[PDB]
Amino acid sequence: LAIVHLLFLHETGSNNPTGLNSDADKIPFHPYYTIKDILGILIMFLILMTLVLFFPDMLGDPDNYMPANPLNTPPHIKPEWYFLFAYAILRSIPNKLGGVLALILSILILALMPFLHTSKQRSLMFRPITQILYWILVANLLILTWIGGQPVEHPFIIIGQLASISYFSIILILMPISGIIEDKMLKLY
Amino acid sequence: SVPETQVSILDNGLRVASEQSSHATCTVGVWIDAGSRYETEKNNGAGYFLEHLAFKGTKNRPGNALEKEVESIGAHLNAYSTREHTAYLIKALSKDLPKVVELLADIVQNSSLEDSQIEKERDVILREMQENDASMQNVVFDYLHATAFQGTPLAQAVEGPSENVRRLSRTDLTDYLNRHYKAPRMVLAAAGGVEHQQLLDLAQKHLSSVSRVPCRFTGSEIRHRDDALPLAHVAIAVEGPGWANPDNVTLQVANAIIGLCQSFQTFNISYSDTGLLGAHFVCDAMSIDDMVFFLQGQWMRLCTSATESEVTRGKNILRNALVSHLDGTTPVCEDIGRSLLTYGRRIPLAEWESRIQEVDAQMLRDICSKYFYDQCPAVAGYGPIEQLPDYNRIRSGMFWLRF
Ligand SMILES: CCCCCCCCCCCCCCCCCC(=O)OC[C@H](COP(=O)(O)OCCN)OC(=O)CCCCCCCCCCCCCCCCC
Ligand code: HEM
Repeated sequence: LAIVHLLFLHETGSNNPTGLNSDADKIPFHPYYTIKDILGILIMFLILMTLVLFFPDMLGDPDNYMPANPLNTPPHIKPEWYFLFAYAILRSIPNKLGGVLALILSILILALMPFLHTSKQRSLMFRPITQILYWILVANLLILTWIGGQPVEHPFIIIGQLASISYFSIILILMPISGIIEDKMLKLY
Repeated sequence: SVPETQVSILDNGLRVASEQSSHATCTVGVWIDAGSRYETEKNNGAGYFLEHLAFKGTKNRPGNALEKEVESIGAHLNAYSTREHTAYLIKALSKDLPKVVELLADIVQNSSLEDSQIEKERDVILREMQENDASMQNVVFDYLHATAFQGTPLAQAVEGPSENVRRLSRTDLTDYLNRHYKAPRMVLAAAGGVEHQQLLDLAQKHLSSVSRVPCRFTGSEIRHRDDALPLAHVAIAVEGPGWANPDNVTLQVANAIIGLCQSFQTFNISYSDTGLLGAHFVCDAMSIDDMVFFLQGQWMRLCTSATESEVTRGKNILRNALVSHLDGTTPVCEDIGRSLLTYGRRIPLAEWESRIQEVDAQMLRDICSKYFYDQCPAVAGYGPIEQLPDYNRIRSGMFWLRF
């Protein structure tokens, strides 16, 4: 699927942070973005080996070092941290089914994302209001990651419920309206 | 059996050189060590504009009456300017040898620059430059000189920028004339049916009045992209050795080995202890990169895998060449003037043949590895040059991972 991912991209070429047509300024990849990928590989290996050789259990759970007891239940059940945002959403919706669906949508909302683009500019380099909304989205994604960790009790629950409401409202509603407003400010709309 | 070139010297320092031959017509010229390299960016078109003004009349021969004289004997009058040398030459009959020399004397001294003419020649020069851009290979070689000799007087063109052309005055010209036209930097060269003693007496009679008084290559790239042009011209060069370095001969043999793009020409341009050694090709956009790859491979083959048969072929091509040239009177005089200006002496063809026959394959690949292998080139492109590779790919093509 990653090979198919690379194919569906070379047909169009990569994007640039300005979001403009970069056909006038393109360079080879071997000497310019290869040594850059090698440097990024080296930095990622530095972070991976300082995660392995120095703090090998800062991201895992201690209770996984006990054998599986079907009779004994743990006092607090978590998935690993990268599932937390989803975990929060699931816990937030009162209905079980609702939670499952919202959870799925949490990931799927992204797929839905290319149909929500209502701006005449591709990138957010020249779009400050949608930049603010994007960083608020990153902020409450971090909040949902924290909440998942917190146990079920006040006021963690309410935050979870709001944070999920704010997440879906920023992705679904606030960004296209903001893009319309930004197009109106540049005398385009 | 080729007759020797005999050189004499006047008090002025004007070396009068001549090489007699049976042909009854002669090419008498004056070679001056003055070009765009001696200009200081405030008079960047002084030599070119003086080269335009030099045939428009003198003090003794005012205006077109002067050229009426060179029509009267049926002689031909030519002049050219490079970055280092300026030449004023006349092709005439043998029996018209005195007056021609006298004519040349006026052209170098006693010349008259008319203010009226200055405006007319400014419009000529300006317009030509305004249309000179048309000649691509000239644009590409000027771009190659500029990007290879950035910050030096060797980057600036012979014609100069339109700016200076418009902003030039008689006095400035007078200066360039009075500064770079010294007698010790001048050679009176004659080829063909001339006697050396008669030419020496004529140089003593006229022309005896002429007054007696860090080059760097930067591996770089200039890319002039204009996609509306049908063809692309690309020149790639490295630093040359200079005039006085004998391995030039060996490098010439290397060029004779090279001799995919519609047009592929190799050059060894030499200036005073510097130069540009490389290749210029003119091609369709969709071929450019492949050409470059091809070309670089040949250079590395000459650095690594030169055989005796191609060296023998290059030696034969060089011999024939130098001897094919140096045939007509002009070509010869021209060689006498450049030889006295650059080497200080006329190198005979027997010495050239000795320096050619001492070249073998081992010293050719040694000298080619000295000048081509792992060197930073200067690249100048003009036209649809998007597929022309950038500097890392060309620089990586300047060596092989297998040696
Ligand atoms: C904004 C008012 C005007 C500010 C003017 C500042 C001075 C500008 C002129 C001097 C230059 C200063 C530096 C300029 C940097 C670039 C320009 C800039 O930063 O502009 C201000 C910025 C963007 O402004 P713009 O998009 O043009 O319009 C503002 C719309 N409010 O907007 C901002 O900087 C403010 C953004 C505030 C965002 C606050 C978000 C709070 C909510 C976060 C929620 C996170 C999740 C919480 C939990 C959710 C779940 C429960
Ligand atoms: C399995 C893990 C993945 C791999 C190995 C992968 C691989 C790559 C590679 C090699 C590129 C080209 C280099 C680059 O632009 O960073 C790329 C670009 C891209 N990928 Fe992925 N990818 C992965 C996951 C994803 C996911 C989950 C998404 C969807 C959210 C995605 C969407 C994109 C997009 C949109 C680009 C274009 C970048 C741009 O032009 O801005 N990829 N990916």
